[PDB]
Amino acid sequence: GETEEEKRKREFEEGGGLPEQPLNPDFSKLNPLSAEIINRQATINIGTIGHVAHGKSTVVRAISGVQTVRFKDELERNITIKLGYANAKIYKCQEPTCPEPDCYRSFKSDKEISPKCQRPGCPGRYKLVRHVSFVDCPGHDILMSTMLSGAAVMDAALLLIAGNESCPQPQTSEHLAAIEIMKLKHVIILQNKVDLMREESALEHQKSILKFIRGTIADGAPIVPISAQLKYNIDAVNEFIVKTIPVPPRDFMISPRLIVIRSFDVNKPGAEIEDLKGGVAGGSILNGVFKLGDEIEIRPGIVTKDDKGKIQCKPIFSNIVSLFAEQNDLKFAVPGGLIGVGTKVDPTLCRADRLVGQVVGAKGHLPNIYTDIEINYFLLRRLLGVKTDGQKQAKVRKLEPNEVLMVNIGSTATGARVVAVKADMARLQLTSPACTEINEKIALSRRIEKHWRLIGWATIKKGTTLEPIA
Amino acid sequence: TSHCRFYENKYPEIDDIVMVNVQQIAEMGAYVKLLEYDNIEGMILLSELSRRRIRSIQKLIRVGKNDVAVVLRVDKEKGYIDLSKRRVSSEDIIKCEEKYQKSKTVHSILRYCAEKFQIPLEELYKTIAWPLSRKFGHAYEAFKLSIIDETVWEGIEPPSKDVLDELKNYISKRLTPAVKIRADVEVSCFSYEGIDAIKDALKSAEDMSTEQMQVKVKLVAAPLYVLTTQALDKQKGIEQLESAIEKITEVITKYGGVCNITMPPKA
RNA sequence: AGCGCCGUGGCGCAGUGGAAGCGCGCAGGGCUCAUAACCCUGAUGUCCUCGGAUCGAAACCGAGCGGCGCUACCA
Ligand SMILES: Nc1nc2c(ncn2[C@@H]2O[C@H](COP(=O)(O)OP(=O)(O)CP(=O)(O)O)[C@@H](O)[C@H]2O)c(=O)[nH]1
Ligand SMILES: [Mg+2]
Repeated sequence: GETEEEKRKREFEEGGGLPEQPLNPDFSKLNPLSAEIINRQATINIGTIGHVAHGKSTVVRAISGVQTVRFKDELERNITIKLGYANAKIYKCQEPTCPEPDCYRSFKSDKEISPKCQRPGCPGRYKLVRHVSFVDCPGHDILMSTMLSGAAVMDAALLLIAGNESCPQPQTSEHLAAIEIMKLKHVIILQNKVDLMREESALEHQKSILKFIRGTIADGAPIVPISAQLKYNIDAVNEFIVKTIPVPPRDFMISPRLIVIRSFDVNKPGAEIEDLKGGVAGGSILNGVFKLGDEIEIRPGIVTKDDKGKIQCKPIFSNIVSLFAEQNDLKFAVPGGLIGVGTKVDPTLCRADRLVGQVVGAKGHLPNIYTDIEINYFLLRRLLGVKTDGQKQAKVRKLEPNEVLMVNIGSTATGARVVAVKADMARLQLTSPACTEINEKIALSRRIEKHWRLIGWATIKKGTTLEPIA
Repeated sequence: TSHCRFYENKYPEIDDIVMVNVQQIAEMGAYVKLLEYDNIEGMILLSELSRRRIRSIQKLIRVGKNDVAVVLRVDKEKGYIDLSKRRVSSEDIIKCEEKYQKSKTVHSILRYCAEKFQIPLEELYKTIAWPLSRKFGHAYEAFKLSIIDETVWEGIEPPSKDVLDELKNYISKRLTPAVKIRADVEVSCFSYEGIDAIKDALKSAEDMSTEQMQVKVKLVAAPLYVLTTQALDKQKGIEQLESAIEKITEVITKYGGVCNITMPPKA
């Protein structure tokens, strides 16, 4: 006669709960899968790529259980501009007797260390191998900077293909090539529709998907039949994530940095402002451990235009108040994931798509803002995303001086003008400020068929610096 | 016992605009009662009834309802009225509609007063309503200032003081309006520290709230902060909220940020 | 989540501080040899819940039901 909530409570108590992180742990010995780290933070960022109207948030929800908002009335149904997120934990059964394929089970972040095994007949307990964060990416042809920024964030890929539709989906190929651009090679192919399609169509679609990916950079990509609503073949997904995808080399030997993609103003309506919260910027830490209590500044920050037309860049110093990750406020931040940094940054600064694609650095470093950048660029032979009805997919043209091109340096979305075009090198003038940290793998897109279309890749080799104003 | 007309003299005047309750229609129109002056009747004539052609006689009259009216020649011997409905200007109808409702409310209150005191309305209007209409031009404005300022009854001789007490109670209960003056201030800051500045601004804006007027800047968004005030005299909320805006500016100009006004204080 | 807006007689509008509203609908009747036009009368309301002052409240207000416009997804 025990209520379900008290049952979940005794499960949480028996599972060990969620222990608080130590205030100052020895950071030399902390590996990304330590109990102090992995029980309360995701360490690998997995992103879903696919064509529109195929279902990516639903798949992650079936994996994890955390919903991806889907806000803004009009965007409740069609497409979402900003990235959708969900927390997932990979729990593996410790009992060897139960079959390996169903040992894996993906749970919400609200779960404990050692939850009971839900298979009928198994008293054993699960072990949390790793927490994984899910950076969902828009899969539409208009929103192109967002998916490139998400790819700059994410570390593992899940490609989504429909079964009953046409095999050579161009949006998926564009996404796959975009991931190929930035030194990311772990992609898992996931067939969304398996219930509504036949047995021989299954082999036909398998063969088509195999034939598509033969000459691209990724060669050994696994394929898995999944279903977003039937809630099946989820354990094998976690198995593939565990086995195929390792942790890229990332430690604390590197200087701290941040890359903010989403802005969040914490201003609860109706309640008195005497009890208010700060401004939260959603940023990935690709390098450097962060802790409660720091001085940090965004480099481009305030972008003002004077009476003479010159652009003045005021970096925005801010004292971080908290580092929200997973479910609980943490004391140390584990790099290699999106954490919500809540700081004293003015709430209006975090309201709209203002902190979208912007680099941030802790005090003790000086990232450099650039206004004219020298890039080295390489192109593909054909455009990706165009549906020519049976004729020679649009061939890529060579660049022209004084044209606007969307030059996505990591997460930044910049419309640059071209100054000089060489065979491999070019110079870009940016009215929207951009910053340089080390190399910053860049993506390039242009405009022919209205909406932006990817063309190739670029890497910064030089630039013209603008000193931040104190 | 309803009697005792609204304005100075019992009979209508030259080119005055009134309103009529209609009851009866014989041949040439309707000789029907007034409820702007005493309770006398008047001729509404068909050639001077409606703008359009008189196609129907039953529809446009609406026995037992309120209608516009103008008197041409007042029979100041016996109590007859020659009255019109067509020649009232389109802007004139609505301004008389006011005057008429203006007159009605004072009677509605003093009716209750008489019926509870069983004093005929004539004495009450003699003692109270007429001096008020003389002093302030309208007994309604006199009642409104009575709500605000007590000295309106000074110089007046009520037939009894309990009349004043119950009239004041009924006017504070029924003629009660505190208009909500509201404004919105846009925080356009991009600066270093903004939430601490906002908390300081809210405290400095809320400590200024008086006993009678309390100002609470409520939150509905990050840039847009909402300023709500209950102006008791419809003229103090403006200065309160202007002081609030000046204090917001004093806050914002030095931390590093900038704010702008979207809507100033409006009733 | 909050700020402004609202509450049919079937519908859209109107007064709402004195008790059931207009016009369009529907029914019936009149005019015409006959129809539409025109002219009369109707039969339809818990004018959204709980309450209040008041001889009075759909109406004036408040502790809420429902849906819009707005800020807008507010970790
Ligand atoms: N029959 C079937 N329908 C599915 C499956 N997966 C998703 N859908 C449907 O796809 C529709 C779109 O869902 P949604 O996840 O919001 O699309 P989206 O991926 O966010 C749009 P974009 O790809 O551009 O980001 C849903 O109605 C869902 O029922 C599936 O496996 N089978
Ligand atoms: Mg989405």
